[PDB]
Amino acid sequence: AGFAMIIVASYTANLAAFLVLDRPEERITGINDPRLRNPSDKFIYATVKQ
Amino acid sequence: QGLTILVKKEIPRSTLDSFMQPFQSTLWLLVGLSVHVVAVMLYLLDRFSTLSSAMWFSWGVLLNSGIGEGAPRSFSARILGMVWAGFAMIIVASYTANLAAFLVLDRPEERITGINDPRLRNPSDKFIYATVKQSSVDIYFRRQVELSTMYRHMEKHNYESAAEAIQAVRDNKLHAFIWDSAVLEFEASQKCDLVTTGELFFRSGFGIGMRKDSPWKQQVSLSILKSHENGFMEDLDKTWVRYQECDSRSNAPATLTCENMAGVFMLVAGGIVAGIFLIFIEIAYK
Amino acid sequence: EKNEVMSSQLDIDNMAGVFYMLGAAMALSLITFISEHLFYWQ
Amino acid sequence: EEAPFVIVESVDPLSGTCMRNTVPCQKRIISYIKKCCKGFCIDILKKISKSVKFTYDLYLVTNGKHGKKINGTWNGMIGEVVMKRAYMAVGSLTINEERSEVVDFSVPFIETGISVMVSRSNGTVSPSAFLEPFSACVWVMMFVMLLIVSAVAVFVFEYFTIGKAIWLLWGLVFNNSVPVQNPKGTTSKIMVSVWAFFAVIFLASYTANLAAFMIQEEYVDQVSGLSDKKFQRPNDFSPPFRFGTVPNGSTERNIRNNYAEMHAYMGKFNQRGVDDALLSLKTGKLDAFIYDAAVLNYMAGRDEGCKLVTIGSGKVFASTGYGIAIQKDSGWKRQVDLAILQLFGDGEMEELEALWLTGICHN
Amino acid sequence: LLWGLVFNNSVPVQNPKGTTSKIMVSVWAFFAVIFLASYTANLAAFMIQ
Ligand SMILES: *[C@@H]1O[C@H](CO)[C@@H](O[C@@H]2O[C@H](CO)[C@@H](O)[C@H](O)[C@H]2NC(C)=O)[C@H](O)[C@H]1NC(C)=O
Ligand SMILES: *[C@@H]1O[C@H](CO)[C@@H](O)[C@H](O)[C@H]1NC(C)=O
Repeated sequence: AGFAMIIVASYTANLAAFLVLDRPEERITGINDPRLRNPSDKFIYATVKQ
Repeated sequence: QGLTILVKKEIPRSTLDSFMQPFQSTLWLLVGLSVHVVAVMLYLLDRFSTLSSAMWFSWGVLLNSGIGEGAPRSFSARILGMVWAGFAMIIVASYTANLAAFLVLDRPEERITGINDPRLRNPSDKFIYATVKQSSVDIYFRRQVELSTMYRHMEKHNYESAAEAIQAVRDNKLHAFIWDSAVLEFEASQKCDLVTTGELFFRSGFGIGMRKDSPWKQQVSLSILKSHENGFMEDLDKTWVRYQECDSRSNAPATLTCENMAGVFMLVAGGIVAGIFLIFIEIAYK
Repeated sequence: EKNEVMSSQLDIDNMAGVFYMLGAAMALSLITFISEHLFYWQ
Repeated sequence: EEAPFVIVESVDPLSGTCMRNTVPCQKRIISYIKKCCKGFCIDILKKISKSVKFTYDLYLVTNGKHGKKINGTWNGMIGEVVMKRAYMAVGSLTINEERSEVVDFSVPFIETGISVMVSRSNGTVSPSAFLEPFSACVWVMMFVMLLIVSAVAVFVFEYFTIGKAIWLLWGLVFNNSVPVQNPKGTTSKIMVSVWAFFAVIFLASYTANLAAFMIQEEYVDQVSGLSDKKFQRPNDFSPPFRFGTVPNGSTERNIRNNYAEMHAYMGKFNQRGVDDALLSLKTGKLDAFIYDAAVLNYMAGRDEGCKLVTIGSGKVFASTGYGIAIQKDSGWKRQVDLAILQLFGDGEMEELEALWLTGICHN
Repeated sequence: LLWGLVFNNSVPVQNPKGTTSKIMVSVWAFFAVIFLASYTANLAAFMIQ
């Protein structure tokens, strides 16, 4: 039974962990977000012509 | 090498205070009352178609035990007990949630990082730091226009003895100290309670000096390079600046000690003695 | 970004409905007991 | 040509050579063809040309070698300042013993060595965690507490029992899930209630603390430097140990001369180019990469896949620096040295670092 | 019994019997435990906003 407790305990711990570091993405902040030093292909952005 | 700041470690295992902490006394007493409330409610519903037995049942189902054989005999007593237990679950659940929360945001302090940590734009009284009296590092202080303000604050408690700055942080009077690295990274590895700040400040390295154009100027530097090509300085370092080879740190999970957990054992002993205080009571009442 | 709370203790107002639903169930029990005292005719 | 330290660029079809803040670089290179060269060494050369007299124009290389020697005929980079076709040369050029004999060097300005690159393997949240969340205090505390309260239960029952009693009370703590029997007597029941209220908070506190150890995750495969067993034993521990280099490199001659004992193992792992390597790594085709960290550092803070980091930095193969070439037994060195030293004396090195040396993953 | 099972199944009860349906009850219990665990897991996050 001692072992038995550990299983469900660890289960709670892990499932909690999966919901705290569940941070999808940080929204881009200003010009100086260095993702916009040189961008990738998964993030498009521009201005209007002229 | 470069320039770097010395700090004292944290001794992290200092987090918890008690166990009644996450609530507030109000809620404690309130739920203690409400349990008797629903107890007598059930019993009065029972008399109108078991009293102490019913109170046992209810005040027990909180603490997950199984003592007591009672049950609801009516229909409404049953329809009540269900949501009673539903409520019961919520209490311990929230308790887990809160106590977890108290251990995740349990971040004592962030160690100071480099010169540009704006705490050292102008410091408070709870963080002292300076250089040694007349140490040449001050030369880059005054020759660089910015740190003048810091230079005034740095001039506050300048410890004039270089061999005493280690003691100054070792006495907790000082906590951080500005200096060169290649001595600090050796000093931290004596006892792991003294740590660096990791941020390199001013890029330069040492060397050998000869009077102007010795016959041995262009000569020995070839050796000092070639010697540095195979393994020499690395091994010599590991034999001279790797004493105790200590690792740095983590944001420690801060395992709990008896010293801040044992509070419940006081209640254990209290229940121990309440036993003998109650022993003769029921015998005499019979 | 806004730093986070240091895990304050818990207090009553936070646990707002956790007693109101209790009292509501209690009143439901009262009306069911009324229904019981009523059903003595069927 | 370079790593990012020296970037070439074509000519603007409208304004001829190209835009500002960039020195042209054109010559009768292949068969005269043009380009303009912008980058770090560019700005260093410009600040030098400021304080001292003017320079000549630029030039690029045909022998392709970063400075390799063969048959006494040094081919490539240095190979052009031995015939004094160029009075000196610049760019990201290493500093060794072989190259030092022919021509001289400036005082170096950027520290450098040879380090290791590998994807940050997830690899571990905890090797062993179950016992971590508690000190040995509370465990023996609980044991002595049960061992005495069992006796108190037996000896409050004086006014089937003993073994079953300890059985029940032990089982109580861990979820009290095991079905049991024999509680009785309206005197000791309250004691059991006490022990249960203790057990519930105990379990809750336990799982609470344990819900934190999974939020440290200081994962590291701290494979030590080039004196490592996995290096010493390239096949005694796993099949897919596959190092990687690019020969015709100063690093290559160094590693050969020192560690022929495994250099023969390496020859099966010579790629083409430099970014081919990082690609092969991002596919896991290659296990670990080794090269001068002078470019690995920069390449780190460039990719979104922040797993591409080094093992413990600084503790690298050999501490050398980047310098500036100069023809042997000339006079300029005495001035140029003081020049770059005064440059250090203005702090502008940190400025040009922030110009293009920072990386997103420097946190 | 089956209601009480979910919330910690703490309430003392009786009358399971018959070697045919017991396994169904086992199923429901294995469901209940993961249910509770998931619940308290998610709830262990709302206090971190
Ligand atoms: C190192 O440099 C040599 C010489 O540039 C490279 O070898 C050559 O490939 C060309 C292409 O046809 C041949 O004409 C040469 O004869 C080859 N040289 C030799 C010595 O065989 C070689 O590939 C380079 N290797 C690396 C790792 O850079
Ligand atoms: C780490 O994350 C990557 C990304 O999904 C995954 O492919 C890899 O298997 C994980 N573990 C290790 C040890 O790299």
